[PDB]
Amino acid sequence: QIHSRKMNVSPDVNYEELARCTDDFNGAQCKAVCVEAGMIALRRGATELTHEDYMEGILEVQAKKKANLQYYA
Amino acid sequence: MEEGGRDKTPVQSQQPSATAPSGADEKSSGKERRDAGEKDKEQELSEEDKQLQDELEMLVERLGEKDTSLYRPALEELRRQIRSSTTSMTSVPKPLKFLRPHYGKLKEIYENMAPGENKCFAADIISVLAMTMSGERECLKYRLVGSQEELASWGHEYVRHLAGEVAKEWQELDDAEKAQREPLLTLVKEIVPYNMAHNAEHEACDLLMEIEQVDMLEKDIDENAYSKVCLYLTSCVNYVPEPENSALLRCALGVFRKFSRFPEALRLALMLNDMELVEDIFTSCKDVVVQKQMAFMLGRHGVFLELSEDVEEYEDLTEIMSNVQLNSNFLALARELDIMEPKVPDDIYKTHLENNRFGGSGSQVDSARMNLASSFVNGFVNAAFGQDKLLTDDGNKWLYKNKDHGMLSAAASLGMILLWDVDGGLTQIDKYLYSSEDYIKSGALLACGIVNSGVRNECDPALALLSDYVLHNSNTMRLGSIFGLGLAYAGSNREDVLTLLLPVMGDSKSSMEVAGVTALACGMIAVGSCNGDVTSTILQTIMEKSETELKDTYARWLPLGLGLNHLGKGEAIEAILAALEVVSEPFRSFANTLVDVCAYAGSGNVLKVQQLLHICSEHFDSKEKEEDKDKKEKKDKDKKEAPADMGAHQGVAVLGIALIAMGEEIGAEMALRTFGHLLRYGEPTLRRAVPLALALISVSNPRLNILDTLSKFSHDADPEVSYNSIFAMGMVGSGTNNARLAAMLRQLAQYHAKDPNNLFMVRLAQGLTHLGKGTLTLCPYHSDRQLMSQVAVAGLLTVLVSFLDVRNIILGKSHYVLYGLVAAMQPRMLVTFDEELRPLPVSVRVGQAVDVVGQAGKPKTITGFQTHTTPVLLAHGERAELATEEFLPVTPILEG
Amino acid sequence: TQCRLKLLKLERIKDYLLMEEEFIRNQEQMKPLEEKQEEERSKVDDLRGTPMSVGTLEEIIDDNHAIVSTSVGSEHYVSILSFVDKDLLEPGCSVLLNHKVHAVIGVLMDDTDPLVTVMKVEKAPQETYADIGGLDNQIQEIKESVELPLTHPEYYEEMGIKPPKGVILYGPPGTGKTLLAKAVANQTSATFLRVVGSELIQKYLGDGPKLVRELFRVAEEHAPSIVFIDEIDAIGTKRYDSNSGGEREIQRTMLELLNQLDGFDSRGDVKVIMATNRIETLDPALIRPGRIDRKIEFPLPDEKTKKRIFQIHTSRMTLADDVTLDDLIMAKDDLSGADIKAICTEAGLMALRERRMKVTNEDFKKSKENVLYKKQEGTPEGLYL
Amino acid sequence: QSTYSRQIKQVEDDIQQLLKKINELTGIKESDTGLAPPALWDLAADKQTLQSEQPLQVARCTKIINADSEDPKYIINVKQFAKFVVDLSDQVAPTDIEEGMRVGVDRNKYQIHIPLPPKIDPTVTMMQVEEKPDVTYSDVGGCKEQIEKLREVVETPLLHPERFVNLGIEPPKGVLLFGPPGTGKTLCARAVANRTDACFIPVIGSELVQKYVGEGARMVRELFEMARTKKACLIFFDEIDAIGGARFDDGAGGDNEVQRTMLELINQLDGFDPRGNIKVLMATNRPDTLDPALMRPGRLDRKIEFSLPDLEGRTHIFKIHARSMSVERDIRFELLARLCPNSTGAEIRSVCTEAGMFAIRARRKIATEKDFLEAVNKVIKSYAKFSATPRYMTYN
Amino acid sequence: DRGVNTFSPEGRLFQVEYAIEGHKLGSTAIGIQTSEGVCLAVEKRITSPLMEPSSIEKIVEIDAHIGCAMSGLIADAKTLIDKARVETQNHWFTYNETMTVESVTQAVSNLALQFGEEDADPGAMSRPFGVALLFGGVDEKGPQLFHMDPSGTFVQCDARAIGSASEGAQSSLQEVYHKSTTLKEAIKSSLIILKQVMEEKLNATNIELATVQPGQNFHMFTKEELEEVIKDI
Amino acid sequence: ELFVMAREHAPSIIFMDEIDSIGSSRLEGGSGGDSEVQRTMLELLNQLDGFEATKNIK
Repeated sequence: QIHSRKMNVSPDVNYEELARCTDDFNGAQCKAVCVEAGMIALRRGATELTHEDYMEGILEVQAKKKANLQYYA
Repeated sequence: MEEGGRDKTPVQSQQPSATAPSGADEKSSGKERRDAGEKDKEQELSEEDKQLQDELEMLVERLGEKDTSLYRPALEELRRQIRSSTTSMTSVPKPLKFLRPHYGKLKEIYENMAPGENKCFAADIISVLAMTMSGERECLKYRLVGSQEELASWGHEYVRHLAGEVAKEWQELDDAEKAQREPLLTLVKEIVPYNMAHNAEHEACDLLMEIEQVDMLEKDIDENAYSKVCLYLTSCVNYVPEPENSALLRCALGVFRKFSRFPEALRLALMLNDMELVEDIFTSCKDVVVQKQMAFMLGRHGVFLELSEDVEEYEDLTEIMSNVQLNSNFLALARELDIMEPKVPDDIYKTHLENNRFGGSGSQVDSARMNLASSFVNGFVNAAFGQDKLLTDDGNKWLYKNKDHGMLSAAASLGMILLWDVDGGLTQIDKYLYSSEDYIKSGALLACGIVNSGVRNECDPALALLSDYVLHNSNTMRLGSIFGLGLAYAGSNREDVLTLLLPVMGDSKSSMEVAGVTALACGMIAVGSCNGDVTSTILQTIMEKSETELKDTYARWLPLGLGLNHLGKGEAIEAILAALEVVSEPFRSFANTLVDVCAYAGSGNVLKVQQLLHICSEHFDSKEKEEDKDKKEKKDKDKKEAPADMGAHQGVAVLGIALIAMGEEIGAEMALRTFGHLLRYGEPTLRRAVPLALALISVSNPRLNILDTLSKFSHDADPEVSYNSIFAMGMVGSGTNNARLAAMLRQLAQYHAKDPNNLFMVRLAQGLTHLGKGTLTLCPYHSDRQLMSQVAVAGLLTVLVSFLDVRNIILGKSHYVLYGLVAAMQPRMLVTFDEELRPLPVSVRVGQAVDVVGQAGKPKTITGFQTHTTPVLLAHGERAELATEEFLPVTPILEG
Repeated sequence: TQCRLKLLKLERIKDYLLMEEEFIRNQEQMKPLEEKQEEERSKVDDLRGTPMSVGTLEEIIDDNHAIVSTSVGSEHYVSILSFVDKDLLEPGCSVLLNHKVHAVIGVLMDDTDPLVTVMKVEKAPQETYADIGGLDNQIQEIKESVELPLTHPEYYEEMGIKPPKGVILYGPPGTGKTLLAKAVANQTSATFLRVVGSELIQKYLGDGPKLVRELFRVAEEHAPSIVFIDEIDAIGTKRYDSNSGGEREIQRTMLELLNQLDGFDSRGDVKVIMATNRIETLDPALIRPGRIDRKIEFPLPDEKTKKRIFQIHTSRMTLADDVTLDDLIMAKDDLSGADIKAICTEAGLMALRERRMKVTNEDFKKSKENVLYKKQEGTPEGLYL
Repeated sequence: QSTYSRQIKQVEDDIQQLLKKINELTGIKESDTGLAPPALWDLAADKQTLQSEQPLQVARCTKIINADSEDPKYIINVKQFAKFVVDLSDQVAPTDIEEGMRVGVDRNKYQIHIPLPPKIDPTVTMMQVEEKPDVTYSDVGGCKEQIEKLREVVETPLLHPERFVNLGIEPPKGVLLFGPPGTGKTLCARAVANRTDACFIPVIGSELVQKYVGEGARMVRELFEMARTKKACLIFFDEIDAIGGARFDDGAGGDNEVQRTMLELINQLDGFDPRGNIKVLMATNRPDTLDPALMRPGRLDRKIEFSLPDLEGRTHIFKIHARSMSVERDIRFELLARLCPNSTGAEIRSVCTEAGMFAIRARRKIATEKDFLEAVNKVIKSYAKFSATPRYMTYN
Repeated sequence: DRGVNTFSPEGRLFQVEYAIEGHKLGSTAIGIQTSEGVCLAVEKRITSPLMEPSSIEKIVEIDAHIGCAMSGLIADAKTLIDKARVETQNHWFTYNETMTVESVTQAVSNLALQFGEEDADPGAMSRPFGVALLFGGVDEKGPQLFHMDPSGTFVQCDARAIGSASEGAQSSLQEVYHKSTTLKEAIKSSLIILKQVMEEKLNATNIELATVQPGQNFHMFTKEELEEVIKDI
Repeated sequence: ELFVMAREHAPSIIFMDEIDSIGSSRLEGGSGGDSEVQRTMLELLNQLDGFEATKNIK
């Protein structure tokens, strides 16, 4: 709620809403995903945020070395 | 050794076979030597053929190994055998065959021993052998390039052979086109460009260009190899005199203008000094390559790139001539015409002012020597063109207040500050031209010459305005007008400019003493083009010296003009000389002597020899004194020769001052004073050291005026690195105060050096190569030898007018902005094999914006991996563009 | 080619003659060099005087000052003396300071350390090239990697790759891995620096990575170079527990060599030939492809390769018909190059015990037993075969 | 010509004889003078010589307590570690010297002329530093998926903080780059560094460890701070298991010297202060040695794993490398890469390098099929077993 | 140290990640399913033609109406196929219908991953398979081709290629094959791709061909028919 | 550096000592601290200058 005032946050998903499906996460984690979600959006050239920017955000935190979710389909 | 291998049938002998030609073979050595002579050819012909195949095979096997112990003695022993009598005499087919591996054997010796003797000997054998074999050398090289393996050693060896052909010791045109040079250029860029440069093999490369462009693009750097051929060619003056090289540069210039890489062509036209050549460089690019691309564009772009001296377009031989060819070139008549007009190159300079800011803090303060001091200072802070506009607009303080010669001096320096205005500076000069005494109007005229060059290109010319002005009955106004004329044209050949010089200063009887500068202005037009050949300048100088040599200023200027009018050519001087003889005096005998020196001048070894038989260290009265300093400088020559010869010139420049001091004691003070300008003309490879060393000492020695001369070069690259140097100089000047007269010279020095940040640097180089000519450096250069420089002479001396244009980035596909554009930097350099000195187009990405520099900027290149392209204009940013040539007619490299 | 030699010569003639001409002539005529030229010579010479303290130039500061640390136990932020240049003091070189008031009089010394002396090793070997027989293929591989880009770097850097560097020498130990680096080094004519991998970890704390920097820096300056690093296998195999630097020391050393090699440094002309036992006992940080393009695995030396090496040693040894080469080679199995060397060295030694200066078939037969046991020993192996 | 040749041999003796006259005038050896910049500097220089400004002894000011007898005094502790109470030489004000700031004092007359620049005491760290290097962009594989992810965090605030404030997003801090040797943590970092065109200081931690415990720690804090002050700085910390190792002791050894420095780095990145907009990148050789303080978001917002370059990455490294090279184009560059097993980035490139070498060896203007097959069959067998990755990956 | 049985910091298993790259060292499997049969082409993976083609097996009959071609780590594959033969046959035996290609595929996919150095014994795995199989056969519904990979994903395929470059083998398919096409083109479309995915030549001793078709069992191509198909590129 | 200096005062003996009661805390791991010193010395000693076929430092 404090964060939404400063930068845009999508109707589609809020970190609170996101947490329910997943599990618990720490407060630094919640702000970091959020800044990162904006980062994709800034890069595109939009001030608006989408749901994809946040989901991409979870993926941005994880490690990668074979980048495939069609083997982990 | 290990006898037998191939002359033995068992399975085992294959190992000794590689080794064996080092000591001796059973029959294989003998096949070419013993067996061929002793027996008759036809009986022998069956055996030799079988064995021939096996020697070929051994060559391939030796390349398989990496060892030199097995490579070198093995091929050497085989040679001797071939030489004896399988050279041309066996038959029609058999000599072609024997000759094919013979070439291979030869390369290693040619390449390895470097000496002059070895060099000539190999050419003798190679040429006769080439003719008989008739083209087998070409297949041989190509097979070797393919191979399966070879040695690193061999890489150097195969190119070296191409040099035997170029000499033509037994050739004259038969196999004087390729030894398969093309793959050979690609692999290695080293010995092969020298061979090409001398042969005139360089013609074939245009036909080959279509294939080569792929390799030049992203795969290799074939581009480096051709730029090298050009280095060797210009260097050839130093190697062997100017008359010998002159024929050569003409044939080299035609192949390069036809080639896609335009800067190389541009350098050579600039050296020859001819009207015909310039129009061809402009037109040829467009015609050879019909595709729009860069090709149409390269003609204009090369003229803008050319930076040697003066204002827009610079040389200005080229500006008049490129019209008529303009209509034919047809990118569009309306647009091409507008780009060529100096009105478009003026606008961009306006933007650079903003960046530079005010530097002005100088005196404009009234009364005394300070009023005279003020006028030179206002320009000197913002040298070339900067934000000095406020001060220039203000008429009242500086211009009007001066008295006598001071008024002419005040007006004359004004034009140089107003430099590169279409108009609005012209409004300003015209307003003075009408007002006040004769001194204001005449002074106004040099200044007029400067601003009006802005609207030209054969529509409303600079010539048009100046033509009315010259007519003036008063000596002073007419002088200032011709001086103004000379300044605009710089070094051109044109019917009108020559015609205005023909009657003017038709007497040695003149009221003022600055009448002599007429002769200089005329002298300037002659160099940097086809000579002026004006009668007034030649005839008058001998009469002037006979009435008077009492005025040190007057006496000096007329023979200085004579020595410059003759420069540019040897041939032309003969017509004017022929006239002079009609009037005979003792004075004339000396005039004649100067013509010998003038024709011979610019040679790399002739000129040097002449200086034992000198006109320094002699006075015949004081006749000898006037030109003796001029000879010693060799200043044209120093600029003219390659980047490689600059390293040498740094000693030469100093050497010439030393020479004057030794010869003539009085001449010693003068020599030091010339020095500051000598370096300015020279634009040496390393600029930092020389002026600073001089700068401190020049306070102690009589005539503080040396220090003023020093300051012109001394600021070097404008303050980033120079911040320490410009601050220290200014302090040395300001620190010592002993008189108002001394203060003023030192005050000129302080203020010149002290230039605000990011400003146009001291240059007469091209900004790819330190190649060029100077006929604008000449206007101070001449007046820096006048014994105890007057107020009147100071005025002539003040103008810069030669410094950089702000655009050092894309001209491209029609851009002409200062607005940023990306560039690539190579942290890992390989190249020192490009004359211009641009490292690989494989690129690592970095940010936008290349702005004026003097020295450095060599690793700075333009990206050519972002969408894969190769630079036509070899990029450094000094006055080198970040522009590329690709198939497409629009830059795939988009503005940052 | 010849014409070029004249151009190069052209710069150099002017440099000696000009310096000579100017110094003497210009003090004589007017006031150019004159009072100023004497003044620099004299002032520096007087200030320097007796004594001068030696210091080392740590850093140069842009404001006519420098950080010199002096060999008197005090550091100084000196002021430059009139007529001495700040920018002629190399960070490689130590500078001389006047010891009364600290200002840089000048550089008469660059000074020297025992630290330099380790990296620089001069080779003039008893066995060299054409003193090795057999295993001919293995030498050709080394050369394509080391010799060919080092001699002619121009194509190799130009094509787009970084130049292929070095070789890794592994397989059965004893093949003659050490002889090979020294022999190839003479042919290429590269400055041969030898430094042990175990020598880099030592008691001293923080000296360990500094030394590795020096090893690379010196190799680079020398110009064509090969660094043969003998027994590098050593850092990995042992966690020494005898250094006060500890496990910390081993870590920090291991990274620095990687940094100096390529890294962000990306030094060129420096080939490293690595001698190891095996590269399966070597540390996994160090090993990785693409710093060393080619790896060579020697086969077990056969009976055939062995004869050629022995003929050379027989030539170096006392000559007789009592030298019986074949018998010793045959008896032995498919085993190292080293043994051929060991049989010859033990045979001479053995002679001295007898009070004989002769090396005969008897010394050799006795030598065969000891060499064979020590190296690998055939009587275990005969059961398994 | 013959005359000219004689001079080649001669010039060497001629320079040696002349050598005392060269030395005085140009520089080095007897009477070192440059003649070009110390000449210009000479008038300013005379002021310093006259004064006791030589010596001006290395020190740092502890506290600026003024006291009586000579009024303007400062309490200084020299870098060799003993304190002097000193005086002010008139040439600056007492304002110029400030507590904690580096200052110059004489040794013969103890007094401040000009204060010494603060915090530039490491020379060792500077040794390694090359600003903006990179082998060439072509070996990278150009734009990989790996490069693009790295730019969002890294490039973008340095280039424009304006866009960050506008949207209202906090600016990032840390990117942790990890993988066993040769997966290119440093190669990618150099590529982004050049692009952003921020000043670039990369440093190995192994020189910010020196002498005993605590000296290395002083070097790390001062360096970091200095960079932080500087607007638009990018610091790529190269290979830290030398200021980045495990935290323990067992009381038969101890990791301490390493941990003092590591902890000093970690502390400094965000700070106990909000954060700056100056970026830190850490390259680590183990993901197994890291303590949680380093891992917190705002000193490490997203973890990016450059370990064993991705499925897309293996083919891009070969083709972009192949593009640059003169090679055959009837072979599928991707087939050669695909053959490569579990390839580290260094390993993919190893094929290209070995392939090209054979081609150079021949001296062809391309390459042939044979050069590629010998290279690739060799790489799959031997190199892969002998990579960094089998041993390291299981551990990690 | 920790296992290969542990998760990576990516949140994916270490051992499964390694297995796919392992496939790429070896043989290829190309199966094209047409409505006139399912064809399997696989490389014998030779060093010389002087290697008898009398009884090199890598396309083996699972059932007499289902064939299987293998790709990847060839050694690991030999035991997976031998095993696959008994389980399909237990199913054939009980149901007494002609087995469906999809039932054989699902059954073998759970055996791929049972790995672990705990909760496993000698008959269970301690490593994941890195064998990707192509099961091709004709059933009651008609011709079907199924792809199995180490992650157990089973999918219906009309053309699937996996090989030495898995990626490589597939990119060529798009280019040559088109949905509805004859049997004779289907065999040919495999020989053109086969080369692309191999780094090795077209020899009759280096390719192996088998067709399973309506009303017709798994057939092994002989030297003459191996040549007919080599001719068709 | 030691070999050189030892050469100046030739013949010399570099001595290495184990008794395993002094330096008993340097016997583990690498298996003797004295062993590292030996390994390094012999290897450089093997070839430097013309000193492989001459010996005066043991």
